[PDB]
Amino acid sequence: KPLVGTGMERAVAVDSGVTAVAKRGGVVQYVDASRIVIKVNEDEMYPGEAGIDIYNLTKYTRSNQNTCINQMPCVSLGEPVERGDVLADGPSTDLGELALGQNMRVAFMPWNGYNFEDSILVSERVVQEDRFTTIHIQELACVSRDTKLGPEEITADIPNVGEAALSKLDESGIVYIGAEVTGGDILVGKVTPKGETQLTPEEKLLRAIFGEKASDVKDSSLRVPNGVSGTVIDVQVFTRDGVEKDKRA
Amino acid sequence: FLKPRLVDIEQVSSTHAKVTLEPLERGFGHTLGNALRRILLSSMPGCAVTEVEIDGVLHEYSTKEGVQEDILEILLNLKGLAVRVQGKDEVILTLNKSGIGPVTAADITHDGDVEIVKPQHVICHLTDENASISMRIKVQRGRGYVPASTRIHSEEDERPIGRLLVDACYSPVERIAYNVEAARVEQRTDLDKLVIEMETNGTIDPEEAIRRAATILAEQLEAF
Amino acid sequence: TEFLKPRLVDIEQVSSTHAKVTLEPLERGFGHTLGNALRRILLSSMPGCAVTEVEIDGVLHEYSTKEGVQEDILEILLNLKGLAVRVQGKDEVILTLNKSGIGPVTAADITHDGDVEIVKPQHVICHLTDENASISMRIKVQRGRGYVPASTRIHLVDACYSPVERIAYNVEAARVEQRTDLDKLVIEMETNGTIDPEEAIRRAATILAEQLEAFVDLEV
Amino acid sequence: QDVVLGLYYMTRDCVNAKGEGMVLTGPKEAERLYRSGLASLHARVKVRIT
Amino acid sequence: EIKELLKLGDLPTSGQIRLYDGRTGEQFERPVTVGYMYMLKLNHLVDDKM
Amino acid sequence: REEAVVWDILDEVIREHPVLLNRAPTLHRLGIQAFEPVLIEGKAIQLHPLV
Repeated sequence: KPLVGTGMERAVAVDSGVTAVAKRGGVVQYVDASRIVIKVNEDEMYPGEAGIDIYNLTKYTRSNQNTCINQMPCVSLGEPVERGDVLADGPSTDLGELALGQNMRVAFMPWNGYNFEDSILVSERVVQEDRFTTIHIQELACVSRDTKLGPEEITADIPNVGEAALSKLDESGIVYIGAEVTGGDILVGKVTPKGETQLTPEEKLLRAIFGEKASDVKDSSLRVPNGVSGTVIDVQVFTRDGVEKDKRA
Repeated sequence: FLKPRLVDIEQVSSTHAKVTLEPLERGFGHTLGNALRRILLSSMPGCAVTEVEIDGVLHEYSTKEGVQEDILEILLNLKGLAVRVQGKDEVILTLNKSGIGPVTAADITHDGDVEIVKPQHVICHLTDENASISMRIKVQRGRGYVPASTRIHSEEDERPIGRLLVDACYSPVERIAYNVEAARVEQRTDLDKLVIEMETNGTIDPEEAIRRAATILAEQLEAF
Repeated sequence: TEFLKPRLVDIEQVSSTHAKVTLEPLERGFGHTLGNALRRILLSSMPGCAVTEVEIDGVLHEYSTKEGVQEDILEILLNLKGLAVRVQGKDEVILTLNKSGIGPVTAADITHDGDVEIVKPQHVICHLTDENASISMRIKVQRGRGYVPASTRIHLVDACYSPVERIAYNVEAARVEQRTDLDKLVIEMETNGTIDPEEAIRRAATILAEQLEAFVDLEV
Repeated sequence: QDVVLGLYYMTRDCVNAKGEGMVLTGPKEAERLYRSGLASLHARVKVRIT
Repeated sequence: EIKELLKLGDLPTSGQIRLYDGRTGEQFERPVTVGYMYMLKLNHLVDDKM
Repeated sequence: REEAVVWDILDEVIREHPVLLNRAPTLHRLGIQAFEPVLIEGKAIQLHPLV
């Protein structure tokens, strides 16, 4: 929350749709991290269809900037709620106000030139408390195309990968929901046909000695971009209408 | 050259206390007090939760039906669960509960070396009549700050995808403040006192702390 | 949960009186506590003997001019401070400056006592001008566990006891294998010649260890 | 910037400060006078230099 | 108003207090301003920029 | 694989090998300056204050 405010932040928090605002006043029947169910007062209530106002909260999902947008309930079980009151906080909003960051203890003084120009010198207490930590949500895609050499397979059978590589994938070639990955990990196995490598003499000798069959298939599999690491919160499979959906899908 | 020794160790709250060192020579109250501040805040034994495996959960970013806390917030709440052991360097606690109401730190399954210093400490709430959360809360012991990130180098089949690593909080110490007040033993020219007022989660006794602190301090002098 | 200990890898010492020693690898944050603690101890409290007071044979005052000496008396006092005096079991000793002539008075021109040892016969006390130039006097030293200024003798010469003429510590990053960031702590120190720097460190931290003997256990 | 504020604060003189008027053998015991808290960083003082 | 609220706080009017270097433990000369400043993390984050 | 042994080899190839550092508005020739690389844990470049 801002410790030093203005009094506008409340208005920004509410007017912007990031929060979840009560349609009608009443008592809270149910509070889940998923949803919030409110029992309406009669004076605000329409005669027909009785009612309760059910609010389905947005859960962890990809924002436009590749940040995370997630709503949290600010109310508890069986609480009075006025009409036009905040039922849930959006990202960067606290208790119905706008918190775009965090307030902290700050001291103005040169410290060993580590603050030199505009530079900022921050205690380990902050990085430990995980307060300035941020959750990014990235959307990666794997495209199965059609090449004149043949169609591309999403199959989990990938030329030249260890059992450790094919472990995080199911039988169908897609990564399990929830598996934490890093750079180099294969999210989706994809292989495209390229036949007749047309190798050279020494390579042919090598193959003659080691008796390896050079595959007619090339590895196009979508892998996590180098250096970035996180957890898988969802997977979607779009299929051309009429093509047989694989096992995973 | 009179060597110092401690004196009354006054417990105020389960949280913090003021310890004291009586026989201090010229300027040595600072020479000691600051070094001791340093070693106290930094290097200390502590036991914090590391790996948590919950009921139906693949990852910390989902929600469990029947509890208003997101898995992320629950893990964060667990990181702040203070415990203490005796004869084990890792102990795996068992948490079970159901029914509508708060799930506190006392709802776990007590073990031989388990001591819950804050039984009222909140894990997460329970919003529905029949909903039940079971978790194996793996709590080990160590030093300093080990983030969940640096934890995977070793790896070696961490495959139980339901296992969520959290950052290591290990440390008893919250705040250390030393004061040097002139202390007059009944007869001497001039001497000072070291009042070391520390702050803890209650998982370490003051004398234990200050002792192992001084211990490591001298242990670095081993050069000669 | 086992702990890291170093031992000094390099002692790089210029001449005799001066020494610069490197110590590593340390734990993160330990370089500054070691360095600072040892620095405060080395500086503010050390055993040593120097000149507390000197009677002036010529005059009674610090502000005056001697016959045969262009040095103001305070300048001579300065030189007196820089005299290296290491005394034996004799707790207090007094010497005499006896010499006169056209030549500069050195520290070898002082009288020789039994328990007295001067480290520098070269040390310049005062110059003598032409002819006779009446000079000689008696110098009274003392003992101290710290550094005691001139005004601090309340009820005049600054008493410089601690052998250390300077102490500095550079804490820079140290690398060990798979251990990311460590402390490489470099102590540099100067002495007045009485005790060599190397053992001066040893006794200095022996003081600390003694201060700590009332607490620890185990490793021993 | 920071550095010059450092050197400026270093060599400057106030009217009255710890160690005012006294005298020292050289820069070594001057620094030693300062770090021990006996003498103030800025005080008018005669010292021998080479 | 701010100083008046600082009085209610038990904290000085100057907004500055005594601070000590966590390294040497010795006091910093002069008072320094300490307070609570609301701060934002913009997303320029370096593991993007690199 | 970033095996443990490669970091030392990198410390070998880095030693006497300078690198060129440059900023966005290059005007005078000092806009580019050569430095001796020092291996640092982080994603940020560290540049001497006097420069």
